[PDB]
Amino acid sequence: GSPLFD
Repeated sequence: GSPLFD
């Protein structure tokens, strides 16, 4: 979900 992970 975040731009890096999940």
